[PDB]
Amino acid sequence: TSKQKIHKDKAAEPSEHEVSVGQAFFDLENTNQELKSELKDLYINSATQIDVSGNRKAVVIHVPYRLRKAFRKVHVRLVRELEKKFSGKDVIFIATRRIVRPPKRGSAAQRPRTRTLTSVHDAILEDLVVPAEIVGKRTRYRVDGSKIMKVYLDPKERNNTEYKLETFSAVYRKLSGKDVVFEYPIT
RNA sequence: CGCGGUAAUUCCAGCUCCAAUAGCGUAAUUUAAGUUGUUGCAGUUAAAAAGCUCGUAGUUGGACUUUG
Ligand SMILES: [K+]
Ligand SMILES: [Mg+2]
Ligand SMILES: [Mg+2]
Ligand SMILES: [Mg+2]
Ligand SMILES: [Mg+2]
Ligand SMILES: [Mg+2]
Ligand SMILES: [Mg+2]
Ligand SMILES: [Mg+2]
Repeated sequence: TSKQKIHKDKAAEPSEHEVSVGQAFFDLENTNQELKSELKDLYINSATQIDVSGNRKAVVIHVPYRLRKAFRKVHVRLVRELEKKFSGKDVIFIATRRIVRPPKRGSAAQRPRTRTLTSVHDAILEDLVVPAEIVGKRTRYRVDGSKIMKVYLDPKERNNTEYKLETFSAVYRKLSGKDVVFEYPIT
């Protein structure tokens, strides 16, 4: 039944790491009374490790879009329970989204704006900094040719994200390929 | 543009000198003309903003969708 917590696209076989994440997810469903009720409906569809720095790993778990709103209500508590099981790792939930390529020249086919690459990358960035809310964005175009984005986070949720700023920057570059640094505006 | 009204560098002549030269002078059009201006002109007082507003055609129209 631990494989009923994973629905990989195309009914593909979960890898050796997804089963560990799924198996760890099943345990919290029954062991933790607080999360008993909520975790029943929730399920994931992928999971991967990303190296951050200093032999540190980050568990990036993708979630069905329809369930992206249910995880938020139990995001703060669930991450605490999964991080202890996955010692020395940070858990990040990102809803799955499709990126439809722009139509060719003179094509009648339409494309919803949410399926655009820019709209998806911005949406991934918002799901990456949960529970922190973005309050500003800056993009600096360096003379050499590279560009770096600076994201301002609400200082209210600073205790739950101050230690993850390195994981956010590393996780976002692999999913988007863009440099990002997070900062808290003075208040 | 001006010269000539009794001491004319300007007219009529001689001399001398100058330019082009087997050629040179005189009587539509291009250049000069950014004096027709697309490149590229003007409109306070020199020529030139309609007394004022609406308004169709015309002309002109913010940003955003695949990057790395
Ligand atoms: K010119
Ligand atoms: Mg005489
Ligand atoms: Mg003369
Ligand atoms: Mg004229
Ligand atoms: Mg003029
Ligand atoms: Mg007058
Ligand atoms: Mg006048
Ligand atoms: Mg436009």
